Amino acid sequence: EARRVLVYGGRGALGSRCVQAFRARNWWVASVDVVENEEASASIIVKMTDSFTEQADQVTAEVGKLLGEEKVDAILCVAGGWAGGNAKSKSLFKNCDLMWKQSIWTSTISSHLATKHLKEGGLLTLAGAKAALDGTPGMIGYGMAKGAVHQLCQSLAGKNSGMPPGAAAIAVLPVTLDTPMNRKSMPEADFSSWTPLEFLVETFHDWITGKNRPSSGSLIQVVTTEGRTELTPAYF
Amino acid sequence: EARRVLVYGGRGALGSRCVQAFRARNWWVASVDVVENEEASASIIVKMTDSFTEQADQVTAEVGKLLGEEKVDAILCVAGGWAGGNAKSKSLFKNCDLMWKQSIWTSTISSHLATKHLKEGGLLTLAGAKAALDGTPGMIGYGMAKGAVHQLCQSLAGKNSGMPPGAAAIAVLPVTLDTPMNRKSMPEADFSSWTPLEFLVETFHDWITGKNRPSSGSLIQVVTTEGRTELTPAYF
Ligand SMILES: NC(=O)c1ccc[n+]([C@@H]2O[C@H](COP(=O)([O-])OP(=O)(O)OC[C@H]3O[C@@H](n4cnc5c(N)ncnc54)[C@H](O)[C@@H]3O)[C@@H](O)[C@H]2O)c1
Ligand SMILES: NC(=O)c1ccc[n+]([C@@H]2O[C@H](COP(=O)([O-])OP(=O)(O)OC[C@H]3O[C@@H](n4cnc5c(N)ncnc54)[C@H](O)[C@@H]3O)[C@@H](O)[C@H]2O)c1
Repeated sequence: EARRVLVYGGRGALGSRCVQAFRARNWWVASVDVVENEEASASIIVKMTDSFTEQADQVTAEVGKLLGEEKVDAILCVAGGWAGGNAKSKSLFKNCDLMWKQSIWTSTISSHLATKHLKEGGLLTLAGAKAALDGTPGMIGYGMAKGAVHQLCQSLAGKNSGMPPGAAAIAVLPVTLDTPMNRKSMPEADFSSWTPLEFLVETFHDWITGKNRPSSGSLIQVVTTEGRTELTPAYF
Repeated sequence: EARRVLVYGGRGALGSRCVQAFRARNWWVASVDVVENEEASASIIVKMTDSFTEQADQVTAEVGKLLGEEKVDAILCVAGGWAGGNAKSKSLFKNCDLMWKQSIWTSTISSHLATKHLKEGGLLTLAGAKAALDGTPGMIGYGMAKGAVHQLCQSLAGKNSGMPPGAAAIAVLPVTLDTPMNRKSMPEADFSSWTPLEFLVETFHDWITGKNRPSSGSLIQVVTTEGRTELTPAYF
């Protein structure tokens, strides 16, 4: 069963496709991002601040007054983006900071809103990266950000983490998504190895409506070889 | 060979024992912390800021003008501390923020100063936690902070990460250290399972002076059962 989904990163490439797709099925969808999703049922704009508790408390408070005593079926934390760099690079502190606001702050706020507003049996999805299961020398801030999302996935499947009875926390782990910005960025890239966003919107639909939902704490790899996308469990 | 060690967290429980101990051997020791270590050969005070690039750039710049074209034998990032909490807790955003400034920001700055100022063959130590190799439900910010240090350890052992030829990046992974603050905190705890700080100061001495140094990217567990401390490799 579904009807109430919260998308954290509602105005990103993947996030707006999810907001379009569940709104198409007439579901109540709220968007959480730094810009309004006028297409969502409700947007929450995240405050641009260097303080994490300020950003955190403003979203937790905005979401609490929007939902009151109403639980949602899913929270999809699709928030993220990318930046490279090895430890010697001059863009290292800039890029690390982007990566952590984008992946660590959003995943952490999403995990607190799920213990408060997820339904029993509800779903929470986190965004990982397959590359971060091994070291990432040329993506230090990215690899670190994403490894912390994988370890957090495990904590939330642990006993007494805050999570509702029956609720699952799954970490999705792509390699590269198909996005217009990626296509003009890696113009010689073999787009056939890029995952369509639509496949993940279908996967998210199924996991929400009970069909083939992974176990809590699962790390799912999303790999597309020659236009076909497989799903492969990974262990922390 | 040793003579120049940089201790990041020079004024913490472990860090000041390291600064005392190598200064005892007449080594040049610099301290990096939020308070001066008048006992160190040189202290750098870290700026209290919510901006990471500001804190980062002020330490990188202070250390660069203190060393000029001089490399150091080791960088010991012992910076850290602890706070608990599951995802539903009201102290969650407070504690996550502490954990990330303390473990993620310091480990990340230390990894950039090592690519710039570590000698070929030099050592870099990072502080992990054994608990963060599995999920940590009642220590969400801690487990995440420490998992990112373990993944960063792996990236730095990867090819072309910035790290000097022959240099190693090892992640030390305790359970509980023996500290006066821990003893009055867990007064019924069996202190016999707590690692003496002195054992790690001896271990750090050996790894710096070539004796039994682990391979780069290694995760070492530090476990003390009944006053005896063993060292056990772990794999990411
Ligand atoms: N090639 C890839 O796109 C690729 C590769 C590996 C992993 N993934 C991961 O999949 C996820 C989605 O991919 P995507 O292409 O849609 O990324 P995206 O950049 O297109 O969408 C991310 C959206 O989330 C928002 N998000 C970032 N900070 C936020 C904040 N502080 N508050 C609220 N929302 C915030 C951003 O503003 C952005 O609109 C990301 O986590 C990404 O890291 C993608
Ligand atoms: N029970 C334990 O003490 C225990 C358990 C598990 C892991 N470890 C880990 O071992 C390491 C050392 O243990 P400890 O007892 O000496 O911790 P500690 O608190 O006694 O010492 C940490 C010092 O590093 C500093 N550090 C934190 N933020 C800093 C910053 N922004 N700039 C510069 N330095 C900063 C702190 O000010 C503090 O003085 C820590 O990383 C800790 O997480 C310890």
